[PDB]
Amino acid sequence: ANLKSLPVGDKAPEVVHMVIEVPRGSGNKYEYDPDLGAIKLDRVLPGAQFYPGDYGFIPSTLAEDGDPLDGLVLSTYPLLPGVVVEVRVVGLLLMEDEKGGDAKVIGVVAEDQRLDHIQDIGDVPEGVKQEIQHFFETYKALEAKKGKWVKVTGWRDRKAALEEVRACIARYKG
Amino acid sequence: ANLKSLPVGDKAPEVVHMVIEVPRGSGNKYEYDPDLGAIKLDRVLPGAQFYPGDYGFIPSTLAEDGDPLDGLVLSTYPLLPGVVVEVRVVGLLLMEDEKGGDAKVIGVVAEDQRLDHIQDIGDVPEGVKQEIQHFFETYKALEAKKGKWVKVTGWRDRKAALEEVRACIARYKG
Amino acid sequence: ANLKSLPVGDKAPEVVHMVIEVPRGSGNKYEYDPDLGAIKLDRVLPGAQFYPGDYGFIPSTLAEDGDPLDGLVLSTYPLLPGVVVEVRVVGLLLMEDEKGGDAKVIGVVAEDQRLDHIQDIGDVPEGVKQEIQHFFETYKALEAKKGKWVKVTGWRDRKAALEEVRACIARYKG
Amino acid sequence: ANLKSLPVGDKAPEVVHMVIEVPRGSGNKYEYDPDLGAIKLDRVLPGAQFYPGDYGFIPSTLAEDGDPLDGLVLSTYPLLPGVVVEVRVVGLLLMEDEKGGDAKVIGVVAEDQRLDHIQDIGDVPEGVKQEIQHFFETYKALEAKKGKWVKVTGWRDRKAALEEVRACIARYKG
Amino acid sequence: ANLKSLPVGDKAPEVVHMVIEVPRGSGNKYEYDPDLGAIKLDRVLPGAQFYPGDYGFIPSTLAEDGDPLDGLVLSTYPLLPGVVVEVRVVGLLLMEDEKGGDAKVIGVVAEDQRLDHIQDIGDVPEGVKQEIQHFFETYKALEAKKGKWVKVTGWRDRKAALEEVRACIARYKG
Amino acid sequence: ANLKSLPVGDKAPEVVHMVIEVPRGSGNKYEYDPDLGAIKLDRVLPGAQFYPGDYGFIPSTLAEDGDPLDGLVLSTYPLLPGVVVEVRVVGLLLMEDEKGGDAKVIGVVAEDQRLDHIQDIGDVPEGVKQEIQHFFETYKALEAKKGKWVKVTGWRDRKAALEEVRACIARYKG
Repeated sequence: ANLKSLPVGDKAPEVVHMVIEVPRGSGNKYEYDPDLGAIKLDRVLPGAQFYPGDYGFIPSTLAEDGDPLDGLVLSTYPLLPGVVVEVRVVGLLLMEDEKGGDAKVIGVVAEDQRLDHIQDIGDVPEGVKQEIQHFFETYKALEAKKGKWVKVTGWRDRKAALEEVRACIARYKG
Repeated sequence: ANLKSLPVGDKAPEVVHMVIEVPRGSGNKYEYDPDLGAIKLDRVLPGAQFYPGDYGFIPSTLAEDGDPLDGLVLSTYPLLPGVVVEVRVVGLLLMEDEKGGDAKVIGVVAEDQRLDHIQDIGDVPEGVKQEIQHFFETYKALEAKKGKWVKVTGWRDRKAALEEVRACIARYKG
Repeated sequence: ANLKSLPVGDKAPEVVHMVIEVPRGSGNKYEYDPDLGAIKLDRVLPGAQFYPGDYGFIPSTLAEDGDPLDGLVLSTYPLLPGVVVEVRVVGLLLMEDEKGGDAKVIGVVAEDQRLDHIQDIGDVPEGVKQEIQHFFETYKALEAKKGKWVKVTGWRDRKAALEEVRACIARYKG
Repeated sequence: ANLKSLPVGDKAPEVVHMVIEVPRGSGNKYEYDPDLGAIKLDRVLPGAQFYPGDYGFIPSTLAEDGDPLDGLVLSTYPLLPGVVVEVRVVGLLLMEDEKGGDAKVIGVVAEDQRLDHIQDIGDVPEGVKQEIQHFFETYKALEAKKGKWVKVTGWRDRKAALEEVRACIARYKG
Repeated sequence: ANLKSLPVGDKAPEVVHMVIEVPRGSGNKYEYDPDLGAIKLDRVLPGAQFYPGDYGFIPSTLAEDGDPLDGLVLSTYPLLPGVVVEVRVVGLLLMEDEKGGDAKVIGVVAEDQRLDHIQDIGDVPEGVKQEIQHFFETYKALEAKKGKWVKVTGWRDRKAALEEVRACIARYKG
Repeated sequence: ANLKSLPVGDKAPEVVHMVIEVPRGSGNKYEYDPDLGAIKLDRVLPGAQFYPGDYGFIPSTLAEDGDPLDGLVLSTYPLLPGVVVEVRVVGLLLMEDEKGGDAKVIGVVAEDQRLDHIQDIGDVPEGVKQEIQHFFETYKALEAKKGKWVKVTGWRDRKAALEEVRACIARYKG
């Protein structure tokens, strides 16, 4: 259709719809292209790395950067590009990249009983939070000479995330 | 498009079109959502299980339960969500679930020479039929407290299946 | 949408858009069906084989055989059916099949730094070129009794490929 | 060598050596055979299931049943049959099987920072504990007619587990 | 230990021990090396192929070619190099290779209920037998210039296979 | 046996024996333990990374650090822990780690026709060399607080590597 304009979901902002672009464990950086109306390969990560969780965007949201709000989902099994999943929001990852400031939503697959226990950011084990941060700090390292860069600023809890979700939802309506 | 309304196929009812929702070997229960027009994750199975064959529905059919007729396909290699495959009908799996009675079609990938020998239900090895039944009898066991349940009634041959296919085809035209 | 009519790309003919039908390493021969508007399974290869690279077609091109121009991509990680990737053209594989003459484009994922060194056909290692040829010469061997056949004629360099790309692009406009 | 007689480890009983027999996610039930001195396939699970964690035994221990003490490990990535890993003991799974009473040790890979947070049984999410229990209650269901059976009695904490580890260690020395 | 001298098994010749060298689905041609006492990589198949079933040898047997008797096993899930599995003998594959005449045993994993129905060669579906034959006729095709070759002579039933098993068992005792 | 004392091979130093410890694509850092005589898990890498090639050691060699000479192999398909493979030496990776100076051998699977073209370090594509270096510079980043560190010094050609191989071979004899 036009995945970027799917409804954000009825349980929003606590539980939102997310379009998965990159499965967890993948080094193939895919993206949904509204113009082509299909998933395109943006690039293959240059280092021996993979996304630490499933990556996608929240449909019908607009970040301050003009794109929908992005997020990383903790899943039991990696998802596939282009599928829609209800995600429970538990936190934010703040970072500064080439382009500017940025905040990514941290969520868990809402319909997986194995994760019912992750309700706030303090619930994501720190071994996992360190893996995520280290990913974002090195994954664009081989693309420096291409002017890409990233710095991780810090983490925020479920209350802060919901406020950002709400604001990107409003902004999209505008 | 709208996968639920694709043509059932020219060789129907003997050979029908099927939209695959869940690959064999997957614990990610996906479903096609006509309203969203995309594959959505309905849920992750709570137990350490996986679909014993590829699961999907027959487009342009309507079961007595108001949904298209569902079915399980025996394949050499697991398929992917959202692909269309011609399936040869060889039997029925009768079951009673929370909601009510139900019959699933048992089929084989029509264009795979390794399976040309499976022509009727008596051709599906019983080690395989037991695996299928045991799947449907335990997979919703951890979702009891959520009011889900299932009981397997029995198996039917290719003649019975064709009659149900024909009837759900008619009913869809209505 | 209609993947066959997506734009061929701005960097064409040197760098073109390709719709992936079969991932590298797959024995599931998928194809995009414009009529159904979905990926369908054409068949499962009968032998214990898999595509030596990702297979798909160039959108908005028309070969002399009336279909878009087909091609094989060298990738670091197998792609998925239905995704669009920018491919750098480095050569041609000429062959004669049941139906007739045929030329397939040989390309590399354009946005993968691990492959930046493959710029012409002479850059594809010959151990790899032999694997490709042997694939096309035996993969339809079990489908002879079904009147399918193939013979590999030879390889052509990036200059020849570009000329064919350009010609199938023109022809599509017609 | 003789994996059953490897040292239990210096940090025992808190951290013990474990010989992995079945990787997590596997349906191939392997076992180490001291007599043959190799990993043998005991059987393929009859249902569409897989071990919910890596399964193996503690070397140089003897349970009341005459075999070494068995255990299930929570890992980030499945292990391989025959490798030795240091496992941190956090709990016990009590069960009754055909043969008799039984207690399995629940542990986590000791050298994986992503799991440093699992220190006692109350730390294993209950969605995970339910998956484990349901596995042991249904996995031998298709082997009933072969006189196999299992009932899960309950869970015990790290203090109880250590006591059993210590006792099977002593008993082995005997 | 010395896998080549493990016991052939108590249920021999009907059910024999087999040391798996190459998992089904693998292109890595491993072999057990008695001299090194370890699994070594003999070579990577040059074509885009994989073993159609798990390959290994029967311990304590000696073929007319001076090596133990080789065989191909039909399994539900690929096995791993160096594991021992009880295999039920159902047939023979006769072939002529560079070196000479040769007969491979065709078997099924004995302890997998999904295969209990394969009791003689006539039970291996012909789509499967064609895949096996085509494998052996093309897999050494890229190694011709290295003087390797193979021709498949025909298939034999469980009675013929047992006779060969018995004879290679006797011969080993010698 | 004792993998550390296997023969280095007859074609040494040009082609050497290597015991694989970590498959390419793995995050499970295994090691052969002579004392236990088995493969043990040393640790799970803390970041979302994997070895860029298969890692192991050359048997019957002794580096200046008292351990056998280590190396990274370029393979078509990842290998398994504990298998022996003949590796063709094409270069050296010099680095400084916590402990001290270090040089790793860079090799290719000798019996894989797809790699026959990699004969010297200048033949390893630079997209690949950058991936390797970036791996070694970040993989121990989350283990800093554990006093681990690494710096990559540079690369050396096949002539330099052979000299180091020869020297570690001599030293082992001592």
